[PDB]
Amino acid sequence: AKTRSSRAGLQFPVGRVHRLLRKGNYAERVGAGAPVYLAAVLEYLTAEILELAGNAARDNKKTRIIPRHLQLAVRNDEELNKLLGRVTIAQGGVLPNIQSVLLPKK
Amino acid sequence: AKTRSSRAGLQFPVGRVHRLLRKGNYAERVGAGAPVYLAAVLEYLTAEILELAGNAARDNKKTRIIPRHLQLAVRNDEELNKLLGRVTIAQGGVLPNIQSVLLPK
Amino acid sequence: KPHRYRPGTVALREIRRYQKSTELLIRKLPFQRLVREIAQDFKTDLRFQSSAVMALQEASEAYLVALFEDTNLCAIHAKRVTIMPKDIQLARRIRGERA
Amino acid sequence: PHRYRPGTVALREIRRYQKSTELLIRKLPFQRLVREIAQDFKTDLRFQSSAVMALQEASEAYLVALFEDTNLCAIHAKRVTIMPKDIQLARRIRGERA
Amino acid sequence: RDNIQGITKPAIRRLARRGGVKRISGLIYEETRGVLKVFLENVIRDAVTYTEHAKRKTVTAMDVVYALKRQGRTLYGFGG
Amino acid sequence: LGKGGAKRHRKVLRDNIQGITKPAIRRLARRGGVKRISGLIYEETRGVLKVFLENVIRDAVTYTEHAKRKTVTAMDVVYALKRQGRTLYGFGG
Amino acid sequence: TRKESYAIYVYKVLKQVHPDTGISSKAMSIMNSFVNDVFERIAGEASRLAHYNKRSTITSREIQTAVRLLLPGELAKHAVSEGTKAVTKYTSA
Amino acid sequence: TRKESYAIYVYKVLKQVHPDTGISSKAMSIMNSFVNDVFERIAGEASRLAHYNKRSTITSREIQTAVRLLLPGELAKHAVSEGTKAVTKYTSA
DNA sequence: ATCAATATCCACCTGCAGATTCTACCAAAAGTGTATTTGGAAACTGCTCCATCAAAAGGCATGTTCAGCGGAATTCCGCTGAACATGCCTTTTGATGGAGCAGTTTCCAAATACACTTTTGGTAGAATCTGCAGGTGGATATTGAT
DNA sequence: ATCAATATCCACCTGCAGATTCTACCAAAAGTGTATTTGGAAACTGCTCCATCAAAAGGCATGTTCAGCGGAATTCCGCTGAACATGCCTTTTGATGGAGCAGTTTCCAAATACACTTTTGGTAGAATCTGCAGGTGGATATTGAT
Ligand SMILES: [Mn+2]
Ligand SMILES: [Mn+2]
Ligand SMILES: [Mn+2]
Ligand SMILES: [Mn+2]
Ligand SMILES: [Mn+2]
Ligand SMILES: [Mn+2]
Ligand SMILES: [Mn+2]
Ligand SMILES: [Mn+2]
Ligand SMILES: [Mn+2]
Ligand SMILES: [Mn+2]
Repeated sequence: AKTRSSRAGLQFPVGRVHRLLRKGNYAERVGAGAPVYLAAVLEYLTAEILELAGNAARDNKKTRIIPRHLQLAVRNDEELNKLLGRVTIAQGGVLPNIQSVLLPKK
Repeated sequence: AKTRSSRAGLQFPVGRVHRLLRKGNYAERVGAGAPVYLAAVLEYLTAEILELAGNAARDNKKTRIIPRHLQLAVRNDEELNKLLGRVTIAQGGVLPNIQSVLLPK
Repeated sequence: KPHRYRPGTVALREIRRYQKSTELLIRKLPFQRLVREIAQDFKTDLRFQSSAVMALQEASEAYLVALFEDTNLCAIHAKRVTIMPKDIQLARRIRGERA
Repeated sequence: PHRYRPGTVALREIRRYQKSTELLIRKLPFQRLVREIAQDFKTDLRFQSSAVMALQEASEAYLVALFEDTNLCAIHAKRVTIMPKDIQLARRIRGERA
Repeated sequence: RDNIQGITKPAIRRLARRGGVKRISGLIYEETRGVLKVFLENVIRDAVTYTEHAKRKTVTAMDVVYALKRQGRTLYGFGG
Repeated sequence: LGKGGAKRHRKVLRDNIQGITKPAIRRLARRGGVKRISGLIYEETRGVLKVFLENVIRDAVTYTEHAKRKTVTAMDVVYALKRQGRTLYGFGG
Repeated sequence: TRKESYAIYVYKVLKQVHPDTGISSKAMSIMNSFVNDVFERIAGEASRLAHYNKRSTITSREIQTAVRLLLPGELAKHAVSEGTKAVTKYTSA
Repeated sequence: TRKESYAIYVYKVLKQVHPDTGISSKAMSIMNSFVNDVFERIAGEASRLAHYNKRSTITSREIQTAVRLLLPGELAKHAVSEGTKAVTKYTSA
């Protein structure tokens, strides 16, 4: 007896991802590798956000990641910001940004 | 022998709509009422746009509806316009419209 | 001789200030009434989960803040720094919310 | 000789092209552009002719609608002449560039 | 007061501030209340339809979250 | 015959964006209700259009490759457009 | 090899509303897209509606909420009546 | 009362990246949102890929094309690698 | 450009709300065996797309002339920001009934699953049909010119 | 203001492809009629958590005051694009042939869908644990006037 997640070398739920697929009405049948592949990709994307979110946590002298750190991580990254282009991260604020023309004479 | 659309007093094909719901994996099962209802909605909206389009055709003194009539129909009706706000009708053109500031004295 | 900060200086201060934080900006209760009121026009005798009303506030403020960013670019485009009703209108027009 | 004043033929053209549905870009040139771009993603590819047509219908409706927005932008700045900063602003708010 | 009026110039100005706005025309305030109203009427109309369909009497965060998704305004961190 | 070569060559495609001409760009603007056009608008439209086509074509070809086909079909384009939120009626989709 | 479309139906409906009016193939193609598009939007909304409610069946009840979620007010009101009517009539068979 | 979530896994993964780092209640909720959203988009895109090709099965081939249509440039390439790795590994076991 | 008035930043301590870890249940995933089905391979086909070729005219490019647009600059009224004194009300606990959202068991109507009789929608098509595309021009405006 | 140069719309008429009418083949579909499985409403009651009145209380909304400077109007003129005319390139059109590809048909097996019983990974509530919100205030820093 071995978790499909371990045979694939993943932390993510290969088995539940497989069940979420059957139940979601995406297709009649779901091939063997599909849940593995998808689990693998979901883990990858999570590791990416947490990594950037993490660094964002450090940079603010804190050790635990709050929503704001997720926001800074996503909106500062060209690619993630595009993937989450029409998604609102609750309690994330906005990136500091003042239109230079608004700055006082200098 | 009686088509399932005829007892629903509809022109759209209830059987067909019923199979498409199946073939599409929208749900494990499809109740008997669902395709009757959806086919009535499709028939309705198509009658609605054919009405508006036929009028646009008749205004251009044309007998057969072409794409520009469908476009005139949709864009002149708030609702259909919103229903199809992210849709492009091929060969439809745009509504004749010029911003006031660009006009002469 | 009192001390007066020049017009606009306190304004830029509030900007850096609020762009640093993530806390809501509409008083929670006043917001609760507006939401209850609106829902009422759709279905009477309605109850809302707490998070439900919270979700709406997060959504509402994210929406408005972003519209202000767009509204500001429209003002700047017209060579101004004051945002006006027409800037909001041009933004919503181009986004597809109007028509 | 005769000379219409600047803006007159322009307005005539607007009325002319808003009254029709003909594609406004030459076919062949458009087509080469499609195969060129497509060849850069995958080599040896043929196209159903309707495929090119669909791309041209989608491209022109997109550009025409983008010109409408751009136009509102120029008019917003009290101009009647559209400019790159007007196209740039329209795409920024549409969320294409930003 | 109409409740919408409960959305004060100071709150609005604050939102505008996070939006990077520096100056603000006096009419902006009303214009903003109308815009907000229209926004909430849209989401809530959809949220309620979900409640109503669920033969329920309470509007859950999930109804809101679904309405927002439905409106292309996907929200994270309240379920879903 | 199925020997040394690649089975004849069609001329190399280059600089085709320049085919979208100033006159064509003005015609589209006219339909968009534009009365006056700055000289710099032409190159800007070409670049915008190039980004537009790359995006759609990139998706279309992705469906094409997926079907293990060598011909980009109208359905491929139609799905590509739907995908980008630019649904097109009149080509099978 | 054989493909389908709502063409014959769209034609039946065209004659009821404009008996002396016809339709070009292009215009009919567009009409065929419209039906398929609306069909998908409605079925899709119904599908997720059912999922949210842990229902495994899509009933006319789900189609109805979908129609309400999807269509603009006045259109929703009429479509819902034509649909409630059709089903009711159907049942009396 | 039993209510599923990806929280534990998110947390395992977090540790693999930032061993000496934690995460607020809300932030973890957001992460769960994320995984569901992305799951849906990929599944759904995969779902229509299979339908466009008149295929009744969703294999990793579909998940792969889906990831390509959905993820921005570099994000897609990396995701695809990871995806392929695990399937390869999973078969070698 | 120096004070001088003020706001934002940053150091240290400490206790609790909120995060992390531990503690046994059990829904769900994994393991084995039988049954059902999908979709690549091989082999022949047939529509479709590619690439010419030839003729010719529609439309692109270029150069000239100048109308009028947009932006620089100066002016000046009044709208909005900063400041401040007054008090209304939103916010924080938090404790208390009960409308309601759910968890559990029962089970009829409603929805499969499958074999069969029967109709209808799609396709080819020769026939005929017939809406309307494409090309010319004076009557009716409306300038642009003088 | 009078007069010539002109674009567009609507009528003129036959030229033919695109739409409509049978003629009929004819299967993939839909309808009909059993045997059969089951999703979900219905009655039922627990553990949520939603509405709410108490209500002290200071954080925050508000009304007024004073003038800073921003927006909007006006005046002006360089020079950029609009209009147009000339030359002629290349797109458009239409008929033609060749091949590579797509699509249909038959088949063998690898792969997936059950069906059922055995094994824990994941969840919830409780017990253990700690990161950072907060309070205080001189230090650092930026702003504004004489
Ligand atoms: Mn190339
Ligand atoms: Mn001017
Ligand atoms: Mn009760
Ligand atoms: Mn028939
Ligand atoms: Mn004509
Ligand atoms: Mn059941
Ligand atoms: Mn100024
Ligand atoms: Mn030349
Ligand atoms: Mn265990
Ligand atoms: Mn602190």
